[PDB]
Amino acid sequence: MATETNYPVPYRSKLTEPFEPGQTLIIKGKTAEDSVRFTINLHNTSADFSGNDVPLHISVRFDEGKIVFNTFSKGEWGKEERKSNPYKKGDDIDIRIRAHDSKFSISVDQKEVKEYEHRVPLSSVTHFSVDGDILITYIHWGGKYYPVPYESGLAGDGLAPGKSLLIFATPEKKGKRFHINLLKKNGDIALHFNPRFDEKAIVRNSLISGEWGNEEREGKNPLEKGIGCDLEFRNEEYAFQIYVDGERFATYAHRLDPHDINGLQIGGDVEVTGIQMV
Repeated sequence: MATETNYPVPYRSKLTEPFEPGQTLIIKGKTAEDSVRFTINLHNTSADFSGNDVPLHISVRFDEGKIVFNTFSKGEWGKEERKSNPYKKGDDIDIRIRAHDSKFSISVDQKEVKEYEHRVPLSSVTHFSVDGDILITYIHWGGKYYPVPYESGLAGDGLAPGKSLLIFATPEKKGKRFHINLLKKNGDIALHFNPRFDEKAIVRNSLISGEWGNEEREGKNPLEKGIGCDLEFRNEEYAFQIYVDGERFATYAHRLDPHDINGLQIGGDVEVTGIQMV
């Protein structure tokens, strides 16, 4: 009888619109030493049909040590496709499903481990459910195919104090570095976040009147080439709180007045899959 606070299993959710290419479904949670398996299903039937048509069925098994993928259509399960389960009976799981026009790309712990070709229409995916021996801690879907270099304004309030900008990205396998700029109307950059793999460091700096300031670097640099990451920039009272994959990576004293930060740029050797302002 886990706390209904988190996502109670069985967890049944309905998408706003059908799952589109470029969108990602993220499922995070915890398992116990007694968990045998849990499932993730991309369902159909807006009329709520528990087990009607299932474009993609994911079964991670600690008893079999494998992750199973299959499709249910025309009232029948099809042929299974298997992959090794980086298992870990007990401890956190991070599974992400990204839709593309010819298949689903599934990543475990932000590492691409499976390409599942569509067998039935992706557009039939109108729901998703999670069940089994798992304690769901986080679920989220969205994103799109973001072109990089990327550049856009931020809604209206922009990244104002008390708000946080979440960016899901994947540094390129053969990339050297990439950057993210949080700018102001005149072109000044309140925050330049520049992961440089060749320097094994993440450079943070500000561009004021065309002149770069003092470089703040050195730190864990928890990023890895080819491995997806969750970047979060929380604009607080005295400084930006920079989170990387759940943990605070650094703090950056405001050098420019917060407020009016409504410019965003992303460049370098990186793939961007999600951007949300909370």
